[PDB]
Amino acid sequence: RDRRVRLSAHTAIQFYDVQDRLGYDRPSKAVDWLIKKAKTAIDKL
Amino acid sequence: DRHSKVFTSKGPRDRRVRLSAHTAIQFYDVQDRLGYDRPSKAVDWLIKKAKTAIDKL
DNA sequence: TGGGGGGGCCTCT
DNA sequence: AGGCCCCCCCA
Repeated sequence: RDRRVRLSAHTAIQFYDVQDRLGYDRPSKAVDWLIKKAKTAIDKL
Repeated sequence: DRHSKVFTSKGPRDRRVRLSAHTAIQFYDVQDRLGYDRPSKAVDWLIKKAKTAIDKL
């Protein structure tokens, strides 16, 4: 129901920067963006 | 007692991020394939995989 | 011991 | 969205 992820300080900083550079309001939409832009690497796992 | 925030270019921000129900499905799917204990290692991986997309702003 | 993770819930903007 | 509490596991 309320699904959340706990980030490390190091990772949080890198991630929020990606979110800011993407200009997205919600973090969840940045996580959608990273997943879509990495399917080729994901699919190869 | 517990480190919960991080300072960013746009202020303080929490280290515990909420995910939409759909997005959780996808991300947890990714965490399963990577086998990482903690989620930050997965997020690191995504970021590194998306490097060129990030670099083109 | 200290520190990590998630679940479950509340209360505000 | 921030915040609290809890509980489990690891280091």
